[PDB]
Amino acid sequence: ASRRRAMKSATDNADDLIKALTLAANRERQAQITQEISEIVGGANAL
Amino acid sequence: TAGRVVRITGPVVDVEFPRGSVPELFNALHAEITFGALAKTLTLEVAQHLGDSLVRCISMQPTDGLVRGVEVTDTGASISVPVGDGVKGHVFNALGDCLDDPGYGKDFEHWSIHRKPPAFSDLEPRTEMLETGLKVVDLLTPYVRGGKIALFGGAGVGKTVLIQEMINRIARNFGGTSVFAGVGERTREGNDLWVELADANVLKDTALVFGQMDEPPGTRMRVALSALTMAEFFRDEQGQDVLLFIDNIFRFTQAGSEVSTLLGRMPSAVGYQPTLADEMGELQERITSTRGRSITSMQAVYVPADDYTDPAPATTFAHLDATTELSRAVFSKGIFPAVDPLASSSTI
Amino acid sequence: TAGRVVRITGPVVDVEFPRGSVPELFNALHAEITFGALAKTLTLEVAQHLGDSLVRCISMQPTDGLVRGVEVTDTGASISVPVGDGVKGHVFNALGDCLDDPGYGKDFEHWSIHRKPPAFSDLEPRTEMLETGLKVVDLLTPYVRGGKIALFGGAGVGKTVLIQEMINRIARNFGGTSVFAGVGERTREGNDLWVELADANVLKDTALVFGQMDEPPGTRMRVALSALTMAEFFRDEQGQDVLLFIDNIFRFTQAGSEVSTLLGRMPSAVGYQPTLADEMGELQERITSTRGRSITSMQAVYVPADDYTDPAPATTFAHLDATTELSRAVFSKGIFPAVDPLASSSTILDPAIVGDEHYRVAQEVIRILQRYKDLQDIIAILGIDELSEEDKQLVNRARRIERFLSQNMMAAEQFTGQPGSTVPLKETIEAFDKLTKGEFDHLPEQAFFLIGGLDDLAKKAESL
Amino acid sequence: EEIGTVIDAGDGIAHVEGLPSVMTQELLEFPGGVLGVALNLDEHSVGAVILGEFEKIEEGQQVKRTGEVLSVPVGDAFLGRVVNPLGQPIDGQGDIAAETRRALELQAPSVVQRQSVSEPLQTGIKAIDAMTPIGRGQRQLIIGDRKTGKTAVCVDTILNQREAWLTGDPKQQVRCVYVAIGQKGTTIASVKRALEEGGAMEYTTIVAAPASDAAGFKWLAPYTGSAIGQHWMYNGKHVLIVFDDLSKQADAYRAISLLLRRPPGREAFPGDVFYLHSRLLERCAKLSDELGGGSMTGLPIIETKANDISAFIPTNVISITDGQCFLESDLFNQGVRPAINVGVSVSRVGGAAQIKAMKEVAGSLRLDLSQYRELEAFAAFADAASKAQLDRGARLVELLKQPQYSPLAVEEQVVAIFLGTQGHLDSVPVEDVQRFESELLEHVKASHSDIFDGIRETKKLSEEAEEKLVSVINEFKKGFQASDGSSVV
Amino acid sequence: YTGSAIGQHWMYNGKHVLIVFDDLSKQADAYRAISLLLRRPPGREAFPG
Amino acid sequence: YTGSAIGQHWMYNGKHVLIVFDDLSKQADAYRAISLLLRRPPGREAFPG
Amino acid sequence: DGQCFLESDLFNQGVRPAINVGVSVSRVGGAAQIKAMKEVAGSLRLDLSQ
Ligand SMILES: Nc1ncnc2c1ncn2[C@@H]1O[C@H](COP(=O)(O)OP(=O)(O)OP(=O)(O)O)[C@@H](O)[C@H]1O
Ligand SMILES: Nc1ncnc2c1ncn2[C@@H]1O[C@H](COP(=O)(O)OP(=O)(O)O)[C@@H](O)[C@H]1O
Ligand SMILES: [Mg+2]
Ligand SMILES: [Mg+2]
Repeated sequence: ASRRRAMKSATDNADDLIKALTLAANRERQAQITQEISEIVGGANAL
Repeated sequence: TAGRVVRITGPVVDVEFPRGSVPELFNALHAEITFGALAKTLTLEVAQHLGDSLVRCISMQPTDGLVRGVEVTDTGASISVPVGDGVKGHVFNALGDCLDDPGYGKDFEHWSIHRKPPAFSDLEPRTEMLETGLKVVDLLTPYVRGGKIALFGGAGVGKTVLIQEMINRIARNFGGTSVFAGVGERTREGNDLWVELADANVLKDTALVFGQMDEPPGTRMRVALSALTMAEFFRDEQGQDVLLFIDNIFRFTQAGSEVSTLLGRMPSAVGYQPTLADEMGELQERITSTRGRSITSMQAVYVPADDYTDPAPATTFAHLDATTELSRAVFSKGIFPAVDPLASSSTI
Repeated sequence: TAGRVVRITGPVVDVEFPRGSVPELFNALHAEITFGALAKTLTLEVAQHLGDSLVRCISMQPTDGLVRGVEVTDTGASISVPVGDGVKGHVFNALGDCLDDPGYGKDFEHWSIHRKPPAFSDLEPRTEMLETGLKVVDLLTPYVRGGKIALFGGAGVGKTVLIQEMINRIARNFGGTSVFAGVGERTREGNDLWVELADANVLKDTALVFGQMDEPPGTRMRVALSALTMAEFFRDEQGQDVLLFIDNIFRFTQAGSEVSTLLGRMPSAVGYQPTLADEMGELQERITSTRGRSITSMQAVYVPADDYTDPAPATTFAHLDATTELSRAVFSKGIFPAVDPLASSSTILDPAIVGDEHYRVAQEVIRILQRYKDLQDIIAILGIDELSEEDKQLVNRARRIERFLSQNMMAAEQFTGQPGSTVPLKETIEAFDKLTKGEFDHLPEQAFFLIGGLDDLAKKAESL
Repeated sequence: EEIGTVIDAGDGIAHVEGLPSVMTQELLEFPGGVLGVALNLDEHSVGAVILGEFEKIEEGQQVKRTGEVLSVPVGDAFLGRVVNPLGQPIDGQGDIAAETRRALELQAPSVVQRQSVSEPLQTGIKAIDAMTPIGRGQRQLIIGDRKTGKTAVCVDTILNQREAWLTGDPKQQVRCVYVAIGQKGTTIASVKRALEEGGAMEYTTIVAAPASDAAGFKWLAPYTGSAIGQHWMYNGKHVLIVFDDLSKQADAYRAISLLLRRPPGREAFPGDVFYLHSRLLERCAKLSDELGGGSMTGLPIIETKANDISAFIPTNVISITDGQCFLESDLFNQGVRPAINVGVSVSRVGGAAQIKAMKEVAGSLRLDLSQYRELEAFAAFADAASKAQLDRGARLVELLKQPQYSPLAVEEQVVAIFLGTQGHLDSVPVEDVQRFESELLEHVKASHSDIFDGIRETKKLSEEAEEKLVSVINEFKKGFQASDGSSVV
Repeated sequence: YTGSAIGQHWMYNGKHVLIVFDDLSKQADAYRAISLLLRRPPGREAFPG
Repeated sequence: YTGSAIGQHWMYNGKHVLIVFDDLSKQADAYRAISLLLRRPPGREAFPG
Repeated sequence: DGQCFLESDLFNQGVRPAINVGVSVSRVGGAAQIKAMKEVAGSLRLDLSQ
């Protein structure tokens, strides 16, 4: 019984960690996209 | 009194005009291609004044075969579309030409598409719950007269059945009409939908407008504008409720961004035009409820890889009122009207 | 003799001069606004040359209501600050005139604000153990008498309370003259500080200079120079101990970035300007103590968007000798000092200077904290059951040490209403030695929370 | 007679030639009746950005100057009116006659002109007055995410001033200003109707900027929103102002800057946003006795995505402002309508201006709430003392729930706080608490209404009054019945 | 383009044709290069309009 | 460069030398700043060619 | 022709040199060393990495 309870708690602890990691990855990807597009447009219009 | 073409790079075109005759913004012009086998006429709209009698404009159909120094004429008025009680039961394009029968509707009455939303005083400080014969949706996610309803998750679970259900329900219970607009359409899907509707005997009391997926940018906005023009004409003069079906709200924004990039203005965060919010606000505030009449609407949306924080869905969700979800398990269980009650919610 | 304004695009102004009368690269010019509602007299500082007897300049006042073709005149010398003995006990702005009495201080002797740093020969390293009644600073990052100290913070992390604590701890017993500067803050704390020093009987000794966030960026780059001129005069001639307080240098960096963008120059990276490090070093190399003169300085810096990788704080980081950092996580944990031990360092921490007693205790403490931080992930995902006995006890005493490291504040009487305390160093050393050896295993965790001395901890032990 | 002509007509920007004598930020007239502002000058041309509608203007048009700096009309007739940011009556209710003009760009008072804040500003939401005291002249921040119910808080705060207005004392009367940037017209109509229902519309002025307009109005709304309050400042009155959302105008400023060809910074945001936000939030001040006194209490609202408090704009605003209040959508979905997280919400300046009776009727509820939170966190997987503590915490948490509108006054607020804090309702089941907490109050309004008089006069609770009300509630709990509730006896 | 042009002649004569494109990413790269060589405003990833 | 020149001069007479560089990142940033002040196009991540 | 990597984690851990044997190499290798050191030392780097 204790094993059942602990394993359930472990799953309920893992899911939200997955969600937070997904959010962080998404914001990082958006920041990267903005960074390279800004760099390329600046290099292009610097001429 | 007639201009000339100076630059022809890309879809964009630069036009030179005599002094004192430069057309205003959002004005129509015609230019005819007569060289080679591929002969046709093109329509252009004024996009920006460059000064010194130079006007930058965007084409509507491909600019292949054009020659420098050709002659061009201006209509003098904005893009016009024919409206009336006889326009239903016929397929139309963005420019108003009737694909089913050319020359149709030439004697109708034409209206412009750039129109102002109503005044502040005409707004009604009330929320009226729109009711229908479906007990599936009334108990959990009630609809709102004049609001917006989100629908996504088709996946071939029978959303066309829902569309025709709404069409016949508004035809019978409320004595209304229906207008369907396609922004990016696969030709086979549109043809199949037309055939199915013809077999269902509901082409009457239903107008259809299509914009093909393979088309130069510029149509993907004007199709929605024309559909809204027809819908508001039905609402006002006839004084009878209408329902607007608009699909593919997503690549409307992509077409706008594409045009903005073509004009050459600097982009914004995550590569978007800097004025998307104003355009989406104009389109959303186009519809409203007044004089006891209303325009409800159902829209299909597509999230960019499940990132709800992307600018496009974030801007879109600022105007929705209710969400409907199409599930792929309830119908496998045998429940023919497919919904996901747990995944659907309403603010009402 | 007289110039013409040719273009006004905001704070920056371009002016043309007749042949032979172009001014120097640093100078002051005057102009006037003749409109009835906003009549003023504005001062311009020359910034750069453009050829054809045309020069680009910045302004110290808002440019609203100005029209092209107005007349400008040249002073012939850089801007000046009224400096001398007795200016203490008053508040001033960037230009120099007193806020209370407009005519006060007009007769004093005036200096310049642009001065070369001292020669290399007179520089001399110094290491002295400054003492403040705080556990975290004494144990981990001891301060120095003649060095420069910095406080790195985020947003809403409690740094201002730390500044009030430091001024209360140090300014009481100081025999010298102190000086405070404000760069881009909000006036509420200005009034709070004024009224709090009014009844502290110390305002007579200190002079204040204020530049706030409501002013244009042009004025947000000069108050530091004015305060530095005051400190330089008090240090060079009178030969007295000098103390300096500076807040939000990051605002100075932001103002520099904005004015650079307005001037017109290709941005460097992450939307910044070239030669930021040159300006930073040029400012930071004047706060030095020679072999026969002394000066101490404490500064506050704000981390934008909680990004420690940003160039603006990264460049300034290698000009200090004792730094402290605050974290959002510890703030959420409930530790009000909110100092992270693993990201703060001091140069004088070595057995030669501090001694052999502190070194081993500090090393053991940092090792325990590092091990706990390493194991925290597996702790979070599953729990504490999977670990071995020794790791379990290490985690337990690591939690005890972390909770104990917080101390009851002195300036929190406005909020908590619980009087603070100060602790001698030897008591801290003995308490931490006992904690590392682990003689407080059976005590509950809640006792180790804002207690100060270990005697109060023993008293609170039976309170539960 | 100084007339110019347009050389180039961009989308949102125009360029005018000629017109030598023109002031900075001067107002320009166009043949279509639209107005522009000039911000960049040159030896050859002058740039300008158009306000309102711009599709009318085009190349070759005639331009005339007005000879006045950027200014807004202001008077005392604006009470109970609806207006656009420029200053024309948007509604057809009639015309407005002003008394003077006010420039938008005026410097804030210096450090010597300020004054400490000591006068409390009451609000109907009992869940924050006991939790996070507020005082007039002190700024506060409301931050959250979509669909959490914050405009309701704003309108309740606006509505709560009915008694103060009806008192008639000029020192007690408080005016109000409301602004709306990029909002749907239906919401504006609904909030106007709701204010009209409460009879508070006469002493309020609302500035409307719809979501379908150009960027200029979204940029200029806060300036003209605060100018009227600034004018009323120097006559000794007290002013309250609410900013519907600052993110939208920041986005509009980013759009106009990008249209003006300026290099960007972080996520295309220029570095000038901090300057303008600082200007707006520093215009407010608590004047001293020399100038006459007054207040400019402002309550801006900021929305966040997925509870991103570590973003750019939220951190900037948090740094600028004094305090903040946080709304959690997860708690909102649980039916807790006044969903404010006590964990991070805090005020620094508040507490001195709070009523002493209010300060002593609520005995450190913060530690009790945090203890209840940690206790339920521990008991999630799993002691009589702990059971009693969690029961008391549950009762206290459920007490703070409030229905829509119904702004409570100070007397019943402190009465309910005393009832909860003392330890009452321990035997009362939670399900029947709400109605109970109302009905008893109504009886107190009927019998023994003199108790409220003492609180109104001396602003403290006396021994005789408290024992009398204790006896009254002891004689009332037996008179109330529930499906599963019985008197403690 | 020439592959589809070849196929269309048979496809307009009641005959069934199957056409395979080995790759399309390289086509996009070639178009991007030829656009960048002359003056073309670049969007995301320097791709042309 | 001056340290390198001194080392070379002591090299060519047959001696042995050892040179220590404080940091190369700072001089790289100085080069970036001086190049960027001059009107030259920026390179990858703001570092010129 | 060779790199030495110092990480703050090892310095904190209690290793005063604070160098990791995983990613530290030398092109010349045993050629530079005196022969006696070459026989005494052996392949200690590989054993440490293992
Ligand atoms: N105290 C309350 N009692 C009852 N209902 C409430 C209460 N507070 C909020 N609500 C309900 O919650 C919703 C609040 O909508 P509201 O317009 O205030 O949203 P919001 O979070 O301010 O966001 P937005 O500005 O996007 O609309 C409404 O449906 C309202 O009826
Ligand atoms: N030791 C403490 N005791 C009580 N409150 C504290 C303490 N430290 C910080 N705070 C809280 O943190 C806030 C400090 O904000 P702060 O970080 O100084 O703002 P800013 O960064 O703008 O200067 C105060 O409102 C205060 O309530
Ligand atoms: Mg702080
Ligand atoms: Mg709302």
